[PDB]
Amino acid sequence: EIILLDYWASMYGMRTRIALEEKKVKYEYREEDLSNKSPLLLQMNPIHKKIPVLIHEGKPICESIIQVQYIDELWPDTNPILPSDPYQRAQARFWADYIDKKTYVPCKALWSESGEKQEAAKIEFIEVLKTLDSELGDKYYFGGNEFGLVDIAFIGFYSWFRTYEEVANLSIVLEFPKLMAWAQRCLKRESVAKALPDSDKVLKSVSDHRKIIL
Amino acid sequence: EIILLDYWASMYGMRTRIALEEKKVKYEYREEDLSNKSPLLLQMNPIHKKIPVLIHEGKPICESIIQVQYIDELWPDTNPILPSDPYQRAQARFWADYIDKKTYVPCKALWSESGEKQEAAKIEFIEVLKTLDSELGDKYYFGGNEFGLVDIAFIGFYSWFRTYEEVANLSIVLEFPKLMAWAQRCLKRESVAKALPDSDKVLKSVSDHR
Ligand SMILES: N[C@@H](CCC(=O)N[C@@H](CS)C(=O)NCC(=O)O)C(=O)O
Ligand SMILES: N[C@@H](CCC(=O)N[C@@H](CS)C(=O)NCC(=O)O)C(=O)O
Ligand SMILES: [Mg+2]
Repeated sequence: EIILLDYWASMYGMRTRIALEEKKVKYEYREEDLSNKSPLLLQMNPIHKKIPVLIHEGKPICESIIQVQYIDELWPDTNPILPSDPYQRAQARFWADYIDKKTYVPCKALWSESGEKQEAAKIEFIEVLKTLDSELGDKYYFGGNEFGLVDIAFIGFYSWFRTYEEVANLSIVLEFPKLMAWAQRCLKRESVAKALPDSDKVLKSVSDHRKIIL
Repeated sequence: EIILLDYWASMYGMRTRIALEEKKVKYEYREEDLSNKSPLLLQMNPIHKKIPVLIHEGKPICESIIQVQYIDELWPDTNPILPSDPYQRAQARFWADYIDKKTYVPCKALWSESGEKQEAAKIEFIEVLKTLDSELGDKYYFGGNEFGLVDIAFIGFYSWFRTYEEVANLSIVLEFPKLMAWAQRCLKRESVAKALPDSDKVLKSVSDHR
């Protein structure tokens, strides 16, 4: 038995969705209302009270990148996610960590803030895009020739690019064509296609929030 | 060849020192002046420009918990650090992540700030202590019956406890005896004994800065 507590537009939740589908395991997806969190969510992640929460045979695993590695280590022979080489594996972990650290606050402020905080966030996220663009280089994936951990770690953000462009006056699509091509590559995988919500859906939800709350 | 670029009182660098010694590998330690970073440091960690940086056969590995896992995966049979069970491994990673996330800002502010910011930091770090104390519970180690990843992730902070008590007016030693006993346990390992600097030395270094 596998349960995933998640939020549809969560790029972190999307990672675990993708990892589960890469392994072709069946699981129960449960949508959480983050303004009205379930007893199960609070019981299973008392420390952070965040989604995604992966519940396997009744036991909780928290933090999306830790969940992906957990899923990979349980089913290593089906669509291996992490490299087998320790050095390459260390590098994949580094770049997933980089994404987590650099996007957590700015990407929240991109859609939830205006004024000075949003401005700061724009600068930081553009810096992330430039850095990831440089790291990707001319490879098909962050993982080189094949879809890997860092691809999983960032692809969910693609579903937000249009939102960031519209609500934060960013230019992403025309400025980072290698990243757009990479995203198009990843989207051909059924795991990714299933996990990522429609970009217009995200945009509509975020603009609604900004109208009503701001 | 293994080079470690580090700063002696860095609790993060201490993790990698410990992991290397757990595996009994020889390596070159290089002390970095963090106010005057070496060209090697800037070349090898251009993204964060932080220590510890582990350089193996000329190739850099950054972030201490990632370095520890790298070292564990290179030499898995000598004093294994991470659990072999995937779920237990996930939990070890979770608690090392918890420590990284909750200590990064407060522990810097404990000695570098005053007023409202230091007060906030004290509140946050005591919460970390209480949470880890609860997680440790009655086990000998965070890793259970044996020294493991989370023990490595936190043990370096012990060498700063006296500093926090003195410069932030915190009470740690008298308030968290299970954590004190745990640290005594860890200190019996040669890796930990080598890595952790004297508590008064750390305090002196911070007092100069303040
Ligand atoms: N580091 C976490 C971040 C997860 C996260 O931020 N989840 C958000 C949804 S996108 C959340 O649950 N927020 C709930 C809250 O903070 O109240 C991970 O990688 O899983
Ligand atoms: N997340 C990093 C943190 C390492 C870190 O913060 N290192 C400090 C020394 S304790 C540093 O290099 N500071 C550089 C500076 O102050 O510019 C890790 O775990 O290795
Ligand atoms: Mg062990």
